[PDB]
Amino acid sequence: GGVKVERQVFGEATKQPGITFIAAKFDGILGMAYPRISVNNVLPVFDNLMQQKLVDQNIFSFYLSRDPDAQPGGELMLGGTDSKYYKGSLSYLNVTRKAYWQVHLDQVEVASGLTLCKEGCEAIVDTGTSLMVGPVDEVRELQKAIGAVPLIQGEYMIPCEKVSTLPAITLKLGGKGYKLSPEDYTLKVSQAGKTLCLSGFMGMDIPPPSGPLWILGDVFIGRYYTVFDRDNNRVGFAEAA
Amino acid sequence: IPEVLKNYMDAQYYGEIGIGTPPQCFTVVFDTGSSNLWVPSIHCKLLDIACWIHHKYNSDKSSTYVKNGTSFDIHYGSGSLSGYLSQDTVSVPCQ
Repeated sequence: GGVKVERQVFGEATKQPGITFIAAKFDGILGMAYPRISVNNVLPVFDNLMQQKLVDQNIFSFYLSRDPDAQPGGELMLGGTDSKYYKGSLSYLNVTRKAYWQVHLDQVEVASGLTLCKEGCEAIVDTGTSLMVGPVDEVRELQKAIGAVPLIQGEYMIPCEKVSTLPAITLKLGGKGYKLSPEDYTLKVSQAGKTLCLSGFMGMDIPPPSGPLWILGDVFIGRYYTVFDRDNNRVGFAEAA
Repeated sequence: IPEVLKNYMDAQYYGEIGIGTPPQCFTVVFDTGSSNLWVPSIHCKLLDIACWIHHKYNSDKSSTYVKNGTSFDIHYGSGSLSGYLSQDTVSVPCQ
């Protein structure tokens, strides 16, 4: 019981990816980006939900309640923002290209003394990607500064013990600067009783005209209360409470 | 944006929604980088682990469902995700 989006077209998959790609836990995907990137021009749920005027304000938010033992999967709110989810206030950025939830990145600065996206760039807020993705020639340098170790095949490993000492990386958005600590940007894995620490950055080139793009995944979003606003076409961040 | 970089195996933002009347619950990944909704279908081509543990949509059991049938098949990075379009009422959350 919550809301009922009528006349929604969707997809029934008769053949879909394995458990190795989509986990047993998730049955499907519910995209929340603009119609322009919608497969076969199918009007997205939220849009329909907008047309049917089912919510007070055409916006929604994600709170990664990742604090104790809350509900896994974060907390999405359709309709508005909620004070309880943040500390202080939200700061917004205008959406630059109405396809992905794309905006403008000012610059990424690494504690050491390195600066990437030096003259600003494009970045899309993506709750579906985990890694922070960026231009390979650009991120190759970051991987370096944080002292990550490139392996063959692609993973830039980081000694599990050395994590605490890695340089905090700070992205500058809307003139404001959001922080990321190694604990936050260093993805860890555990298998058969052993953990593996590795970098959370991805060196991957997005072929234009959509790319070049920096994809801001959950390594960033899990840290800040994020609001996606369709009425005004902006994205706001606030320290997640 | 390549599907390789997509979580989906450990996505952090998911929740339950419903399709049909009565609503059929499905846990999906709330994904701000895509714009389509899709769930498994009862008419799965193969009886694999995916068709076993996942929840699948059954339109036979839905008073609101409206046929469409436009078949689709995009090569979701690694493989191909295929099925067909269908119309119905979505509920958030489900239960």
